[PDB]
Amino acid sequence: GENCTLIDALLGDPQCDGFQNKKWDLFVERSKAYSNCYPYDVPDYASLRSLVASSGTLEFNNESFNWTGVTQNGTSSACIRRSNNSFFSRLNWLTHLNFKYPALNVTMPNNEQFDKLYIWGVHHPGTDKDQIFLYAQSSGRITVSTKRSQQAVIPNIGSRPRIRNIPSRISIYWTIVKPGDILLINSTGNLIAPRGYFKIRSGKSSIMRSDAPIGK
Amino acid sequence: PNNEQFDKLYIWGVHHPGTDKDQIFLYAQSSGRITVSTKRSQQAVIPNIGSRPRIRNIPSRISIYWTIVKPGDILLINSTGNLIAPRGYFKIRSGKSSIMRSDAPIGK
Amino acid sequence: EVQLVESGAEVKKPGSSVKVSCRASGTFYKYAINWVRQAPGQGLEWMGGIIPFFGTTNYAQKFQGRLTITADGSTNTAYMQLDSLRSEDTAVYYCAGPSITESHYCLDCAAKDYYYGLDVWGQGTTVTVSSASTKGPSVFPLAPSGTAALGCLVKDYFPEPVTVSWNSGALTSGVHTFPAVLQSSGLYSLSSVVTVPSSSLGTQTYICNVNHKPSNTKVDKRVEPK
Amino acid sequence: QSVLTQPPSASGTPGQSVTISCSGSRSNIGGNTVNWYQHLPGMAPKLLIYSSNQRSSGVPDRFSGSKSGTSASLAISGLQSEDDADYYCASWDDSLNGVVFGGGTKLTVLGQPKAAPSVTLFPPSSEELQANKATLVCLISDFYPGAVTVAWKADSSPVKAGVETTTPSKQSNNKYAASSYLSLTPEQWKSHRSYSCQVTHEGSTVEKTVAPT
Ligand SMILES: *[C@@H]1O[C@H](CO)[C@@H](O[C@@H]2O[C@H](CO)[C@@H](O[C@@H]3O[C@H](CO[C@H]4O[C@H](CO)[C@@H](O)[C@H](O)[C@@H]4O)[C@@H](O)[C@H](O[C@H]4O[C@H](CO)[C@@H](O)[C@H](O)[C@@H]4O)[C@@H]3O)[C@H](O)[C@H]2NC(C)=O)[C@H](O)[C@H]1NC(C)=O
Ligand SMILES: *[C@@H]1O[C@H](CO)[C@@H](O[C@@H]2O[C@H](CO)[C@@H](O[C@@H]3O[C@H](CO[C@H]4O[C@H](CO)[C@@H](O)[C@H](O)[C@@H]4O)[C@@H](O)[C@H](O[C@H]4O[C@H](CO)[C@@H](O)[C@H](O)[C@@H]4O)[C@@H]3O)[C@H](O)[C@H]2NC(C)=O)[C@H](O)[C@H]1NC(C)=O
Ligand SMILES: *[C@@H]1O[C@H](CO)[C@@H](O[C@@H]2O[C@H](CO)[C@@H](O)[C@H](O)[C@H]2NC(C)=O)[C@H](O)[C@H]1NC(C)=O
Ligand SMILES: *[C@@H]1O[C@H](CO)[C@@H](O[C@@H]2O[C@H](CO)[C@@H](O)[C@H](O)[C@H]2NC(C)=O)[C@H](O)[C@H]1NC(C)=O
Ligand SMILES: *[C@@H]1O[C@H](CO)[C@@H](O[C@@H]2O[C@H](CO)[C@@H](O)[C@H](O)[C@H]2NC(C)=O)[C@H](O)[C@H]1NC(C)=O
Repeated sequence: GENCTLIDALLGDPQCDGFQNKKWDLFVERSKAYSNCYPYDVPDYASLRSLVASSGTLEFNNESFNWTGVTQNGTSSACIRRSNNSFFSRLNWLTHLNFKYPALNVTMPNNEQFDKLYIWGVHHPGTDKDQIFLYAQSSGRITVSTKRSQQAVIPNIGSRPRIRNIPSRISIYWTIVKPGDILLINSTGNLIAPRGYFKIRSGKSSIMRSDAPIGK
Repeated sequence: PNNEQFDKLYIWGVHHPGTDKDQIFLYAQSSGRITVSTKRSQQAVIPNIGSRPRIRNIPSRISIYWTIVKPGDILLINSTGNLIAPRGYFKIRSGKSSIMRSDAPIGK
Repeated sequence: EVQLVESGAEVKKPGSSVKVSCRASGTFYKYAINWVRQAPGQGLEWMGGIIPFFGTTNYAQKFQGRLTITADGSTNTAYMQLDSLRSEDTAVYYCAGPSITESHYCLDCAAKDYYYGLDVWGQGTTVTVSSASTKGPSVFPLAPSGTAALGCLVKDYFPEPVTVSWNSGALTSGVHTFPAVLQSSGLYSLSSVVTVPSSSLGTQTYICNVNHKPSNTKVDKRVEPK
Repeated sequence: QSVLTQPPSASGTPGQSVTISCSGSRSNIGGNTVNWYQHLPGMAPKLLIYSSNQRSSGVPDRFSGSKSGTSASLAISGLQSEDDADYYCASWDDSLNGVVFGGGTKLTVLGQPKAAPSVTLFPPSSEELQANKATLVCLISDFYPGAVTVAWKADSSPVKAGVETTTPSKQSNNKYAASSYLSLTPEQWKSHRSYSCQVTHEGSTVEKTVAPT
């Protein structure tokens, strides 16, 4: 993993771009690892980390979501890629377009024969000023559902202690969609959109924390 | 700020008054809101106004929360009402200590 | 892609305030709208800019406290207001911005990151700062000195424009009417001269016809040797 | 003093080439991209170069921009008459927190031989003298490039007060024109043997003189 945690390689921190779609039997996390993108947290970080470790793959398939109505690909100076302002490779920061953020109601069927792992997030801006500024309305709201699950999140506007000069935060969530099931995203703001899904496998893979060098 | 070399344990709470009358009354506004954060965590709580079964004649409630702050980290409390504030922190140690439920007398 | 159109030319007395508008043909919200001026005989001068998406304004030190820039997204119009005007504020005022787009727009950056080379320009707004109200011209003959030059001096009028013909338009060859000077008085002056054969000074008649529409004044002056 | 320093002038003949330099400091050119603008009489500026070395849409490759250290350059080859213009560099300045421009370079494309100015000087008219004013009128025509300076003298003594001078303007024949005016009291005008209007163009000075008599 070198400088990257599993979660950071997943999300697509620019310095972890080399990790895209790679597989492992054993992923090794170094104590020296650090994030250098937009500051984030993961509710139940340990479980997501765990399920990915066990799946043993970063294979990602891009999908064409219908984000008509909004501006896609929002970026930040806290997340530099090739010397320019960027964002997580696998995530899509949506903002208003022409001062509207229409309520999004976007669908994505799993018509595959395998499960899809979707990684998405909610942005918690540091001020109301940022709120109006990003989403052109005072309060965003996100509902992510399948036939067999639902995850509803209310953005929390407010300052957090600055991380790499950033007082705002993103909260990360995940959703598995079985074949025959459907991903539904209903949002009115603050959605950090997935660009697709990760494939999820089962097998002998795991993760270990260690600072021992790799030998031939 | 935790500018100490040991961890700090902060204990705090949120007050859930029994009526709107109490709400306006305590905090001078209809809806309080509390966000307590550090560099590595955030805990946001919305007060819930409403009657609970009275306890010792009290229909309102307080919910207790805790937050650990590492050295180099900072406690941040953002609130618009209903905050039951900590007066400080507890030191947190590690060792062989535990707890047991028992009604046995203590002997010399 | 977007086109920029500014409000018409303006004239203000010293100490007063002026506001210039800048209407874009579509959304133009993401990048910095800059304001830049040119005083006569001076170089281009950056006054300031705003990154509308943020409302953030940047101003040149020379104008801080007296320049205010606004962006009203709802009508796609930008504005420049400059208070306590002095003669030094006489200039062509342009608004401008970039046709830049990005696959990915920055949401929390330093102001400098939304400023780019300006390839979209307004047509410019002429602002004149003067204590002069509207005034018709005084016109003086310029007597002739192998050709000779004679003409008419059109002094102390305001505002532009003035027109000049010779012999009611019948005389056109050899005519050179010069651009006006903007004087320290705040009034304009120009001259029109005709170059004629010197041999024909004795018999031929030369009358200049000066028209100043803003003051609704017209002047005819016969121009003879002294 | 502009924050960026540019030479006031540059020149070449058709098909030749020129380079125009632009000098700044760590706070500007050193850490920021450079923009270059062309400015023709009467219209808004046009962007030629951005991001120091990239050409704007539709601009031919004979305009090129560069930057190194704390200085930038605009180079122009294959010179044509229409390249005659003022050229400005610009960049962000990190200390001022704003955009700064150089002073401009007047580039002359000598697609016609350098042409000396025709100067005409008029004394005050009798009507004006009777109205207790006096203006001498110095009219300058047919010069190229489009830059002159004007000095005034009472007899042989330099006169600085009461002078009003236009910017040069393009004539219909593509050489340039300008006018200059001197305000005097009638008392001043009649008291000197003569006055002169002195026009300097590319270092060469010609003058016209008038007398009360
Ligand atoms: C609740 O209360 C908290 C705590 O007080 C507030 O948090 C503050 O937020 C402000 C506003 O952004 C912060 O201001 C910034 O401070 C920076 C300090 O960093 C310096 O020191 C570090 C460590 O050595 C260096 O790494 C760094 O390089 C600096 O030397 C400044 O750098 C910032 O200045 C920049 O921004 C301003 C514009 O805001 C520009 O004018 C400057 O030119 C410069 O570019 C900036 O001033 C501050 O740090 C926070 N305080 C603390 C103690 O954390 C919250 O704002 C408040 N929340 C709400 C909702 O009100
Ligand atoms: C939802 O529904 C619940 C249940 O109906 C409501 O709860 C009631 O709240 C009322 C008002 O606060 C309570 O009324 C009070 O009852 C007291 C009796 O409690 C006795 O408890 C034990 C058991 O017998 C005794 O040993 C003890 O000594 C107590 O006497 C009275 O004593 C109170 O009277 C006092 O206050 C009133 C003013 O309010 C004065 O006028 C009197 O002089 C005196 O000082 C009082 O009558 C009631 O007990 C609650 N009901 C129950 C069954 O618990 C919620 O309020 C409701 N929530 C909402 C939001 O609607
Ligand atoms: C992981 O990131 C660290 C920290 O930025 C890198 O360490 C730097 O390495 C360079 C090259 O040797 C040094 O010049 C710097 O002094 C180091 N920076 C710090 C802060 O220690 C490291 O290169 C990265 N590791 C890998 C393998 O990519
Ligand atoms: C938002 O940004 C993404 C990421 O760059 C864009 O994805 C690119 O799209 C082009 C056109 O299909 C592809 O050729 C690239 O391979 C994609 N890049 C990456 C890194 O995946 C996407 O086009 C942008 N969204 C929209 C609709 O503009
Ligand atoms: C989920 O998306 C739907 C559909 O876009 C949203 O419905 C909109 O609600 C707003 C606010 O009341 C209305 O003004 C719009 O007319 C509705 N849009 C459409 C196209 O019908 C809904 O609000 C969203 N729900 C949540 C919880 O975010």
